[PDB]
Amino acid sequence: MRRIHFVGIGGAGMCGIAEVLLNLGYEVSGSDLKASAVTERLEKFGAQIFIGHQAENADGADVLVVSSARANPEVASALERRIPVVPRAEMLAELMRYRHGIAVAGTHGKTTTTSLIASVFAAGGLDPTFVIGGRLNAAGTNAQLGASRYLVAEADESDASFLHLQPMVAVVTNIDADHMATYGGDFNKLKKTFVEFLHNLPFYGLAVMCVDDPVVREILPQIARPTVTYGLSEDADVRAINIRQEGMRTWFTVLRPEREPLDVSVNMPGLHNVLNSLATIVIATDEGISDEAIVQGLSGFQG
Amino acid sequence: MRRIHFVGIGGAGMCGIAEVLLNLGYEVSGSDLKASAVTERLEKFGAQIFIGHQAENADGADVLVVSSARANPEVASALERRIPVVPRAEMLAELMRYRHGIAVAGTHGKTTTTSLIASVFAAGGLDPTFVIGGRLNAAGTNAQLGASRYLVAEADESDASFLHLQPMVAVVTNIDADHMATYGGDFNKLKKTFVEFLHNLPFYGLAVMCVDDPVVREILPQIARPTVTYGLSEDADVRAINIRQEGMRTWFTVLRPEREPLDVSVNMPGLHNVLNSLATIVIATDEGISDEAIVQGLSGFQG
Amino acid sequence: MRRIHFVGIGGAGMCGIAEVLLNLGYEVSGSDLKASAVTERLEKFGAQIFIGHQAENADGADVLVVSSARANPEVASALERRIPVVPRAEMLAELMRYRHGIAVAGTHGKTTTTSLIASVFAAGGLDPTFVIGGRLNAAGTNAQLGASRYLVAEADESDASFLHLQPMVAVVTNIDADHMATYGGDFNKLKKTFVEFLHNLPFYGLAVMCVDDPVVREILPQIARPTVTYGLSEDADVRAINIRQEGMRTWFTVLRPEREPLDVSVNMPGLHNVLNSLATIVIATDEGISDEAIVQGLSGFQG
Amino acid sequence: MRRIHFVGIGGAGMCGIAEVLLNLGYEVSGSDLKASAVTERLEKFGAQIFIGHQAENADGADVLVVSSARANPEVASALERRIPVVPRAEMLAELMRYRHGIAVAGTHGKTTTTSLIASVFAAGGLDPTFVIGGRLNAAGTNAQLGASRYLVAEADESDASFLHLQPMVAVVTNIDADHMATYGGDFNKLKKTFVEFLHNLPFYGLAVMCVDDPVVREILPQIARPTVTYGLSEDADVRAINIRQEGMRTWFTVLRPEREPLDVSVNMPGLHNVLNSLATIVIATDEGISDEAIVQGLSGFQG
Ligand SMILES: Cn1nc(Nc2nc(N[C@@H](COC(=O)NCCN)c3ccccc3)nc3[nH]ncc23)cc1C(C)(C)C
Ligand SMILES: Cn1nc(Nc2nc(N[C@@H](COC(=O)NCCN)c3ccccc3)nc3[nH]ncc23)cc1C(C)(C)C
Ligand SMILES: Cn1nc(Nc2nc(N[C@@H](COC(=O)NCCN)c3ccccc3)nc3[nH]ncc23)cc1C(C)(C)C
Ligand SMILES: Cn1nc(Nc2nc(N[C@@H](COC(=O)NCCN)c3ccccc3)nc3[nH]ncc23)cc1C(C)(C)C
Repeated sequence: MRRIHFVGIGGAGMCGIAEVLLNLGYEVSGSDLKASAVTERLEKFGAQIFIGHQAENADGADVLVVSSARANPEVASALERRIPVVPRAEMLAELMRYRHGIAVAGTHGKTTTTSLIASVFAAGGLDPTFVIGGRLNAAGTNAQLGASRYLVAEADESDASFLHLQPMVAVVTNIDADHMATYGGDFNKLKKTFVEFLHNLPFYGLAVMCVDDPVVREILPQIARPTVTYGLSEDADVRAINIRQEGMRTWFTVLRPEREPLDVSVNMPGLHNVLNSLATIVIATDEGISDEAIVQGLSGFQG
Repeated sequence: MRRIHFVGIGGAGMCGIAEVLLNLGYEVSGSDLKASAVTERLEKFGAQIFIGHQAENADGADVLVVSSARANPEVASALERRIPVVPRAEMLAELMRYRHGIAVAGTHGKTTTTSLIASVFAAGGLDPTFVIGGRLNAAGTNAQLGASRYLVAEADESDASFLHLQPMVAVVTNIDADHMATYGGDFNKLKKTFVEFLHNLPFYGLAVMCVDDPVVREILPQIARPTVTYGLSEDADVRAINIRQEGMRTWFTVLRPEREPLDVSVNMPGLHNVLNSLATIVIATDEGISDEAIVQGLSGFQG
Repeated sequence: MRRIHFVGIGGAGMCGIAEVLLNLGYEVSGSDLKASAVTERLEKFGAQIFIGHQAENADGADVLVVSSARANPEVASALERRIPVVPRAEMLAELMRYRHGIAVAGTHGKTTTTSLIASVFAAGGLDPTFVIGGRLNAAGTNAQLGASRYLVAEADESDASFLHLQPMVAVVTNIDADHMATYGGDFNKLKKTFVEFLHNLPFYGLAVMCVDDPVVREILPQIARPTVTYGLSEDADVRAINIRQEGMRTWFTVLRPEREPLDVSVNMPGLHNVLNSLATIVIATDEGISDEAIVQGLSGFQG
Repeated sequence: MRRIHFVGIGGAGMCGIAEVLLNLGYEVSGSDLKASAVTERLEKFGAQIFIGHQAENADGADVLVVSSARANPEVASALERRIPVVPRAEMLAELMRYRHGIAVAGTHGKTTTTSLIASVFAAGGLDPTFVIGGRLNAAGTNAQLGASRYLVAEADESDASFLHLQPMVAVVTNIDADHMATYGGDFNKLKKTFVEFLHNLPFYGLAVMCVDDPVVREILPQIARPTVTYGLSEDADVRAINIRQEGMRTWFTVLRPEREPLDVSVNMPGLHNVLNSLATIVIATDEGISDEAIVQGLSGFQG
């Protein structure tokens, strides 16, 4: 397959995916009801844009991507012609197969942790593409989305594509019951899904686990993958101690195996943001990012 | 992770995996009770071999691989130091991430279809590594296992690693009830697992589906991946007609989209071996392999 | 080789090379007489910085890079231990082996053509790294130098590394006599060097030749590589017609094989800048860049 | 460029090159006066074969390869259409760009040293493709030529493509005056060409230098590339001592930096074959090949 066709390519969750696929070297086409600066930018980058929906817009497409949600003549034409029609969320999840993917999973804290990771990686000069709220970003980037080696993405356990993400590194911030309905209303089935998620890591991958959560601590011995734990717990690999405040800024000292203690600060209050920073610190440490870029990335994040 | 340690590296299912990891560039060590030509070959290829089991043999290992079978001192030492221990079957499934993987799934016909695929690819000069019965082979190869771009492997729905295979192409020969116990004794759960398996294909991947099976035909509209169907069914993409016998040899004409009809023969009787050949023909055609190599591989496979 | 050591890493021509090697994944160290924001940025990205020159700074280095120009104790230590010491210009030329290299050669017009190419590639979202005056740039980049797939570099026939560049695409704007002394004061030897330079392209490479120059036209039949010619000559593949001025802006229509005529403008006068733009248009066209990015890149270049 | 057309593809020096290009994924066509088993094998592997020479055989070709030397209508058609026509030897030299290239240079000993290297790499399971006498081989291979990661080739200083080889590792066995005519009949110009040859290595490359030759010893300080020296000289990095005979077999002890002494034997007499063996040992050691494979590769080479 070489040509991907987006139905509604100007949508806020669609244009970013099309831009990465252009960056990856694919032929990209898309239709929309109105030309916009979004479709003009995509066209400048090589996308073929159709205004209006008609069956012929899907001619030649190898796969269709359709908006979160079917009588549409492009879709109907693709089905009758046995062209696969994939939902937006699946194509988004698939982008991780082309990059060094960092999946930020857990029921709470994904958005902040993803942003903190992006901020530290940016401070180290790596310009990562990142996914928050289903939207691809690259902060102040001067390039097509997806240009960086790194893709940092929220992994939502309620998303149909959860068990199809192929990350190199995965965080589990915590395991709550918000999305029990996704798994038959059974919290134990939800827990097993996190184990299966972590087993999509390759044996050389890394699982970053918050052991302050008793549910994470419970599934920890089932993860037959390399693991680094973090939290305030005395037995966490990467720990925060001596937590203090100076204004709206929280300071703490981070302990890491075989490293000197490092003082960091973060511009947001609450232990949950200390934990989000610890997760970030584990990932940046494992990736080899300097202490200065870590301090700069955490300290400069607004919110 | 860089050093993989095999406990019982001389085993028939272990030595092949160790050889591929050596071919992939990893540090490989392994212990065994007896030195043999198998451990000498692994040592010639760069493995570090220990005879006898003692805890120190696992020093420095980043991951342990243990036989489909825990009091062992190397295992106990690895657990105490939080080194992941993965079963033989899981490391085997993981090899597909490094290669152009062809997963031959289905309840019946996996062994023959894999062998025919290997035989056709071999005839085209591609020397594939292939997995039948959990043993890695490359036929008459003059090289380390895994040297080819291609890895062709049986994908068994009863294997715990089934949903962790990451193939480029997947066959489903048929869906039977043999392994219902793996899925709570529920055939409908078993069917859903084949759908989830096919969704591990990337959007550019290929699903090769035998539509003569009513169960395969049922799940076909759920496969949101590129698909080629085969069988004797009049509506299959790739079909066999004019089936005849001349000795113990079965002849038939294969019809393929946008190709002229091609006469082939196979040295085994029964419509099930026609179907095994059709699956092979679909995969070889999609890979660009010549008619000559297809004819030669199929006719030259003994049994 | 894994550790590269720069003697005088803070210099304006050294820091850029060190940053790209960091981006490529190498261990990079460097010494300098004074810490500066340049060395602090390099340290943030993973460089090990030494202040002051002492023999031990070179310990562990696999290669040393020294500034354009031996009594230095780091150099002397490396020579005594048979570590290679490569000049800045050679390490710079070597960066092209890791990227899609575009070598802008010719006696005149290298700086402007390199800048125009970078500007058009930037407009297409490709954020190229480019080398003008021996200095690596990525204009308004949010990343380490070298992050882009593309490296656009002046290729100076007076540089000792000229015949060691390994580009994917090479321009020859013109062949003048400025640097005859490099070649024994013999213009015919200088012409032969341009032929040998173009033969460092791979057979899949591209030579972009300005046939308005009679010297380029002379060596053209000797280039056994894919070639696209440009200029005002009636027989050029890519030509400029209908040249006009409106202010300090020059307008013209570009003819390209199998394309519709395209109107462009450039914010600098003179036929030499029409030619610089034609070279840029040939490279952008062959790389697949849209007409809109070409028009925007050329029109937005100040000077 | 994607389609390469061979004029005389069945010739002994052409078919091997076409097979590697097929293995690399290119479209390959070729013409010849007679069908043979050689053209049938190429056709089985995906080559398009034309019988007879007519201009139309060159249609669609991006480059033509012609045997070791124009009235041919395919050549004339290509020249008239500005399709590059490259000689067999230049395309052969270019294959090294796709592989881990080992260039065996020096006036004497190239054929034996190449065969010994290939023999040792084969014993280590690497099935290398190698070039002796302008012919591509892979010994008893079950695969297309070029399938291995490694390409081992004689580098002849009289070959027009000498300074266009892009090896990762280069041997210089000795520098004699046989080919002074290639270099204006000036031995000093010949010496300088070997220096330029070694500078085509990248800074991470390796030069393997026989310092028993005083000419090699003379140019050694000009090689600003990683270097390992070998020979009987007391100051060589890798040395042979205790040379003895047992039958028609020559035994000696090889000393290597930071390794225990290793006894090896070879089936051919003369110090020149000790030197050919030392060169092989340097390359195999640097590539990480086990002592067992070295001993087996050297001991099993017939002659
Ligand atoms: C923006 N933001 N960022 C967060 N980040 C994390 N929050 C949690 N935990 C939550 C409590 O949630 C559980 O403990 N629920 C599972 C019980 N099995 C929490 C709340 C307060 C203090 C400490 C912990 N742990 C984490 N570890 N690493 C990262 C991380 C949390 C939030 C909001 C709740 C404000 C949305
Ligand atoms: C060695 N070998 N190779 C085989 N190959 C295939 N056998 C089947 N089918 C089985 C019947 O099994 C079902 O149909 N069961 C599922 C019902 N939902 C079958 C049996 C006889 C004739 C036709 C089909 N279909 C296929 N398609 N492509 C490949 C393939 C089969 C076997 C043995 C049974 C001898 C072990
Ligand atoms: C900034 N800038 N940019 C330039 N760009 C190019 N200038 C030339 N030619 C030079 C004349 O130089 C020769 O023709 N000398 C070789 C004779 N064998 C030229 C001068 C005036 C008008 C037209 C051509 N041709 C080219 N082709 N593509 C690009 C290109 C030139 C210059 C300066 C001279 C102002 C430094
Ligand atoms: C098959 N075969 N294999 C060979 N291998 C090597 N032969 C040489 N040397 C040649 C003498 O040649 C010079 O010394 N000429 C340069 C003077 N500046 C030589 C001859 C006899 C004993 C020792 C050295 N040195 C080497 N180093 N590594 C490899 C290597 C040589 C030969 C034949 C001559 C029989 C063709």
